[PDB]
Amino acid sequence: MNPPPPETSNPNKPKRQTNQLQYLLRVVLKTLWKHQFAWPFQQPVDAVKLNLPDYYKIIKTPMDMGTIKKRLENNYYWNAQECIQDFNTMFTNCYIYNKPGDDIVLMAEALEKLFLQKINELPTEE
Amino acid sequence: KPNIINFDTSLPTSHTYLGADMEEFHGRTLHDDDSCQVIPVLPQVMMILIPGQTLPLQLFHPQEVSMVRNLIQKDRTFAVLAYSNVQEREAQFGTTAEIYAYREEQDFGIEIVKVKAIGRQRFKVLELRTQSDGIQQAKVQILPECVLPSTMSAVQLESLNKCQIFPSKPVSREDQCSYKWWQKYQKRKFHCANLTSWPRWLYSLYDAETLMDRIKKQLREWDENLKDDSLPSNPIDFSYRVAACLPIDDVLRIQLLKIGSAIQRLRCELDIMNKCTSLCCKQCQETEITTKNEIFSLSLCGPMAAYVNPHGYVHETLTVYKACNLNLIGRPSTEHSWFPGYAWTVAQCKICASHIGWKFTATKKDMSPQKFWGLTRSALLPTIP
Amino acid sequence: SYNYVVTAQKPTAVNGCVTGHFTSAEDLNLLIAKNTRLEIYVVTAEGLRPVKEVGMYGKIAVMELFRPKGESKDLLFILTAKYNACILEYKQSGESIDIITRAHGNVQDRIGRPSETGIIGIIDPECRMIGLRLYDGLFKVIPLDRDNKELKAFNIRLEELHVIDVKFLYGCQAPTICFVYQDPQGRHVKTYEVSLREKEFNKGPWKQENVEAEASMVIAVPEPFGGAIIIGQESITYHNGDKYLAIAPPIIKQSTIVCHNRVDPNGSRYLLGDMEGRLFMLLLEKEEQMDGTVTLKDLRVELLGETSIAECLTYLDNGVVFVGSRLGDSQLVKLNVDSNEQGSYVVAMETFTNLGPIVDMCVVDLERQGQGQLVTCSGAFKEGSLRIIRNGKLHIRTVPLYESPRKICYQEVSQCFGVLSSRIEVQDTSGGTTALRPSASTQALSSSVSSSKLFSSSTAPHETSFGEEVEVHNLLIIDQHTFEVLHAHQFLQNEYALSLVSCKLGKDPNTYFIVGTAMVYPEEAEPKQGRIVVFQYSDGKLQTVAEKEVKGAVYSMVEFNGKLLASINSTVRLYEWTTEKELRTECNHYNNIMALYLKTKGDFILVGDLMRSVLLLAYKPMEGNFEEIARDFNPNWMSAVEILDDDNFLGAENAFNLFVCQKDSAATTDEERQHLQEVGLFHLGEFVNVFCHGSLVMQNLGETSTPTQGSVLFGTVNGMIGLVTSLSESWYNLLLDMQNRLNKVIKSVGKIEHSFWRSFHTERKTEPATGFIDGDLIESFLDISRPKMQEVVANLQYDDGSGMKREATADDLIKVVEELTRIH
Ligand SMILES: Cc1sc2c(c1C)[C@H](c1ccc(Cl)cc1)N[C@@H](CC(=O)NCCCCCCCCC(=O)N[C@@H](C)C(=O)N[C@H]1CCC(=O)NC1=O)c1nnc(C)n1-2
Ligand SMILES: [Zn+2]
Repeated sequence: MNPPPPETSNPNKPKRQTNQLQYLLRVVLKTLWKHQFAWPFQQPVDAVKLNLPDYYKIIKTPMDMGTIKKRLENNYYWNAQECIQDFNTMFTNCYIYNKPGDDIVLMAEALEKLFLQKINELPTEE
Repeated sequence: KPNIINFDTSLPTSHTYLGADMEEFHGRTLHDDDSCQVIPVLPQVMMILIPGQTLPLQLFHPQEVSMVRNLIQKDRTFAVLAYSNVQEREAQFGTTAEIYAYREEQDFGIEIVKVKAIGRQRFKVLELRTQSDGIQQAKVQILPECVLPSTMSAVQLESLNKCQIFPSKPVSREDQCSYKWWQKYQKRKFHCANLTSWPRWLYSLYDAETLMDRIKKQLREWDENLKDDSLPSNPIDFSYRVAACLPIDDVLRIQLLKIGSAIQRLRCELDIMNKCTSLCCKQCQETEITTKNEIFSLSLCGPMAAYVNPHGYVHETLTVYKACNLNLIGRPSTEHSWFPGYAWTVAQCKICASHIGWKFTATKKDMSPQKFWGLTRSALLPTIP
Repeated sequence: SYNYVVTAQKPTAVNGCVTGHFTSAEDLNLLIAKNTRLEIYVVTAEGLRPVKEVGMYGKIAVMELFRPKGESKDLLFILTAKYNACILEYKQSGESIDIITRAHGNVQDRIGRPSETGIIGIIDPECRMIGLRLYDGLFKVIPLDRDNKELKAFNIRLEELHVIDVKFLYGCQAPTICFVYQDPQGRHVKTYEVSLREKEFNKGPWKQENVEAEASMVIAVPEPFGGAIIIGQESITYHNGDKYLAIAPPIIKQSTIVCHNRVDPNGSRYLLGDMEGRLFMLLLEKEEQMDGTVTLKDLRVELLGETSIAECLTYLDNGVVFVGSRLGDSQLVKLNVDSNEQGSYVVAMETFTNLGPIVDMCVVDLERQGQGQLVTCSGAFKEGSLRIIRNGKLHIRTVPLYESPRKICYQEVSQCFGVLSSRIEVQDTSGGTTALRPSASTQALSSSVSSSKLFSSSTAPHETSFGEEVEVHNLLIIDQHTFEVLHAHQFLQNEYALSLVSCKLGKDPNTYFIVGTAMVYPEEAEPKQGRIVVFQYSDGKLQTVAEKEVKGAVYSMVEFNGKLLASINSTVRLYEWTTEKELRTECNHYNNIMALYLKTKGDFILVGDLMRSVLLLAYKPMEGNFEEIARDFNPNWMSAVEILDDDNFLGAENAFNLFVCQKDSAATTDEERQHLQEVGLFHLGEFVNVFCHGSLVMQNLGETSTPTQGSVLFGTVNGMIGLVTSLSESWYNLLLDMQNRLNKVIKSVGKIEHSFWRSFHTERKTEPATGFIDGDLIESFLDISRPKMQEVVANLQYDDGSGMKREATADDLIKVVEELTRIH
């Protein structure tokens, strides 16, 4: 119940600032941020006020685009796959908790399609 | 009930949120009375369309988009089944809906169709067949709508025919202009009641104009700000408009749809209006939200109308000044706003945590309605003892 | 179901009357229209001599006399309610009299809504066309030539859609009309010029002017003066283009003038009649301007006296005036130069009986023989009375009441009648207790007043003003021998009496009068209070036994096997008469309609409303509750309903129609068994008010094996009384064939087809008649010649065996028709 998302700027873990990481920091992140739908997925879900006393039970790891942008700006990620996986779990931890057809679920799916078309053009290996 | 509304009550009629460059049509088609026709029915729709009422739609499934595209060319009309007899596809009556707006988008490679349609003639469901494509083409018989002459048109004396044209009604709505005028109107119109076995007030109880006047009186008593301008003058359109705005359950709406006479519909609406008390949460069944006195109209289509969410789901929203036992969840948003100029949070029953409706708060400081609520029809239970 | 409908009394009300030279060039005739009957008289010094009476297949709406150039006598133009038009001529060949149709046609529009001020028909003074106004926004013109034998007409569009009255003007070189219409700015008078070549309106001779807001009548003054006279609520005005004259006499302010007639051929004098029986004279004064031209100097009105409430007026000759009335008896009056002791210039000469309107009736046997008698509630206002009809022709005895009778019932033990009456009183000064004239309720032997206090805190807003009219309802006890009012009981203020019944309830050996009322207030629309009162009449004094206050209006009450069945608002309730002489509710049934009509036979209850919603209920004895058996909801206007048999029901519908519903209990599914099937349609032509079981013939003997079963009598607004009886299939088929072959030799006046006349008609749909046999057409079979009989009965087969009696001889059908004629 109410654990903070993965800590920003893991000091022990080494970091490389690659062009793929900068693409993630700007074109993916900002475009996802400025969306009419990405307004719930941008602050750590608060189940106490939204009053959903079980999410943290069904959800093992909580996270949001806010904390992931913070982790992207403060040196955290050694590579990109970590960040893509983190966003994928951010999608999954909603499809699994809510039921098919609902509204949050129908919103995310749109975000996930946007994300996929965005990241299929990630930079060549550098 | 502030003191004035400075909001253009003609704005929540065009549905600006849906789009702007709508492809409009003009051709109006009514087939006939008492014939049998086969017409497609849109799935996923759970509502009863009263004639004259508008219906916005957003469609995503390929079959619905394809059949709407085909229907645009042929006749531009489909069927909206009542679907109210239980919920297991039991249908007896329905309403014909005609499309007058159409546009298509591309989105993420998925075709999206936005359609605004209006209600039309009623029918009865005779036989229903299901097609492999998905469209449940059905055989229906168009119910006839009939007007009746005056009750005295048969017993009236010929010498008093020249006295059947009354002077213009006074415009200063007040005593000695309403009471006296209506008394003289009753005395002069039903003078030939002495030639029959029934009194004058009995015949006035079946007079269309008197019934419309009483309904207008009660509507203005609920909505003081509402003026006698938007309401139609024809009995049929007036009856349909009144029916399409009463916060009632589904059975009463079905029974009003079954009626084929304007006078009978007006009398039934008067009875229902005299009976309505308040509304309660559907799931909790006891939590009371708001009363009929708080119902007010921000649109020229009445206090109640149908809008479409950003995802395709259609909600019938009732505008009220205040709401109780509601908790708001989320941050005020100003996109796909149904009332241009306001923002919408999401409201949910404070007990069962079920969605009742939204709270629309004004952005500009100089707007007389600063906060008004919206309540979904299929989330409230009419609390009539 | 097969039914036979015949008339016993022809309609007596008068809706039109004209004068002229119809029968001969040197004879003065009076023509009177009575719904479907037309009567022709010759005016003599002694009085009126009947000459000819004919029947038409329709209700006469327009009747005018005109003389086209080249004719030696007037022609008659007639238009019926179904828009059948004709031109008729009178021919006398030796001693035989016939009426020839010189032109006929149906002037109807396939699309259009009927106008609000009714049907208007006018004729050009020079006989050049006929102007009709049937629908709003159109004016129909029929050229009057010798070749227009089909009465072909064309329509001219009118930009004014609220025409009140319209007339043709005298002295115009081209056909000119003058009319009054209403627009949002008020009422104006215009004028047009009708062109028969280009078929359109031209600019009129005068200029549009403003008139009084209550102007309703237009009178076309003859040639010497010219112009038109407009009569309003408080003023009379004369327009002649440039000349103008207006007077506002105070005499004509009390009541609205509704009819007029011209006395002098030059327009010097006119007769005016209002809605209260007053008769006025309007005089036109002439002056000469030493140029040979005569101009109108002034106008003046004078009160002549009082007559019956007039529908039409006609000055005959020598000061004799015919007064045609719909609510009372017609009259012949005499105008004297001098006045009597009361200043009245009118003197009654003759009176003609009128039974209409009939609002209630009952069948009794006063002489205790096998022959019944019919007692009806007739007339209205000061012309109301009681009429006793015997089958002795019919012998009618009149008992004037000077009130409006509403209900009537008979109590054999007390040897008296119970009548619900109503009189109009005006609110003068302190209180509204001023009576217009002495009435039966006021002039009674004994009297009593309701002293109930059940509703003392009732609404009663006291919104009363000076001169306001209030209705007072009374219960009158009338002796059955002398027909004198023995007792008059007055109900509470603002109380309306609706129903009356006489019956015995429970184990009580006494007979009671039971009345159901309703408290009515001007500001409320639907009553919320009511009362049921039990009266006992003994020793010559009326006494109240018990009273029960209900929460609605008691529209109907029926005795139900020793119990009282009452209709309160939209609820049917059953009561019991306990040993404490009270009423105790047993069961209630809640419907969705107002139970205006309540009939009972055995254990079945028929419930109906004003919108033709028929509901059938049954009583469950072991359970003590009601159940619904069948229903039939079809929107229309219904006037009355009756129970013919255990499964057949008869009702009167809108547009003067009759219908019969049937219940089929042999249906397989419960849905087919729960619906009523229409099995009879018929266009009667009259507005039925009341149905009742009974007969006027010596049915006590009853002979043996009557061809007809049952007997039902009904009374109409026009004073017509008819009879309905049931038939068998064989007789129905034979009579249908007889009607079909009879409508090929009878010459109808106006050449109207019988099937069109009897077709079930309404403004939505028209359907041919079914299940009804027209008894008048069958009875007309005896009045034709023997060769016509032989032609009619040619190749008809009937009867039991013997090769269907070969071909039916005319004598067989003669005997059959004579047997049928004995039922009334
Ligand atoms: C801060 C966070 S984090 C977060 C949510 C939040 C508020 C959410 C959550 C739920 C729903 C939304 Cl939409 C957003 C966020 N719920 C949780 C799960 C949860 O408690 N579910 C319970 C749903 C209760 C009723 C919800 C339907 C209401 C329909 C609705 O209002 N639909 C919109 C499109 C609509 O009708 N608009 C109208 C308004 C009038 C107008 O003018 N225009 C329109 O079209 C959630 N799941 N994962 C995450 C991330 N969250
Ligand atoms: Zn709840």
